[PDB]
Amino acid sequence: MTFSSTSNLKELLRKVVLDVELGREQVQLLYKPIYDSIADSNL
Amino acid sequence: HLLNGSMYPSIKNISTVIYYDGWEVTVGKKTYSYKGVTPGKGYLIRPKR
Amino acid sequence: HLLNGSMYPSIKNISTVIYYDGWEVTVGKKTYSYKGVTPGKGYLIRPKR
Amino acid sequence: FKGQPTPSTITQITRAKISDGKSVRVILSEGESTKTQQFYLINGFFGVAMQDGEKGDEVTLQIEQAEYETDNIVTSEAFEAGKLIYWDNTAKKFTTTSASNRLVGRVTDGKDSNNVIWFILLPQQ
Amino acid sequence: PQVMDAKWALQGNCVFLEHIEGEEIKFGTINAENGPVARIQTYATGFEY
Repeated sequence: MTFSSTSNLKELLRKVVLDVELGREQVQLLYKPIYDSIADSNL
Repeated sequence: HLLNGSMYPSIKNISTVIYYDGWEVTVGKKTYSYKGVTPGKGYLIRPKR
Repeated sequence: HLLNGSMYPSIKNISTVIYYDGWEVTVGKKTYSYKGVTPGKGYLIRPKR
Repeated sequence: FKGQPTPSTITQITRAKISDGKSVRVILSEGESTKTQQFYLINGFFGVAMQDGEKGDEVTLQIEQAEYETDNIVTSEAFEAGKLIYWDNTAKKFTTTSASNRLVGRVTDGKDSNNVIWFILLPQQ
Repeated sequence: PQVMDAKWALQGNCVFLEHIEGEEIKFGTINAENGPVARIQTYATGFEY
């Protein structure tokens, strides 16, 4: 009795996820040391 | 060594090097060979990611 | 010694060196000479295997 | 052995038999494809392709020459027990017309209601 | 398993385009990033003496 018969029936076969690093890079505020900030809602 | 009195520094962050030479066996009439690293060529590898 | 700044280092993994110069002897009208190492030549030897 | 201290010579002890020969691997061309547990004539070998190949992959044709339950018959032809059974690769179906079709076995159980026939598989002649 | 299933994750996309006062804002989007797929084979060898 081949294992290939049970290949398609993924429900019967145990499922394990291939652990891997997924995501996207975190962006950062590079400018800040250069610029001097002035904050005022009325500009 | 200081070629022409030019102190070259040691490379770092290379924790280890490995040497995978070829492997071979003539089982029966047919010859089966696991290719090794070619002479000269090399591979700088990031580990276990 | 340092040569134009080229600090060549000593070569290691050489346990011992030998100078097998020849050995000559004259027997009568014939001279028999065990030729030594020819000048300007050298041989690296893996010991006793 | 490389870098061994002394020369040596090796002698090969030949033996012809290399595998049981129950199962042969074949490589699938463009027009060929396989499903698990089904009969296929590939590269002149007939038998049960024990896996799914689609194309380009190498697949296991199992040729133990045992009794097999196969159906897939041309139901117009009546398969009596004991008849010689041929594979028509143009239709990819069993038959008993022979002609240019390949011979593949001999029928044990005749065509029942479900078009299910048990047949012994002949060698790869 | 014979084949190990892939991971999945979701991300969004937006750009902050320059906004004229009369501009109609442009919406973002989402997308799915799926991991890779790994499978394990069988190797075997023997003798008959």
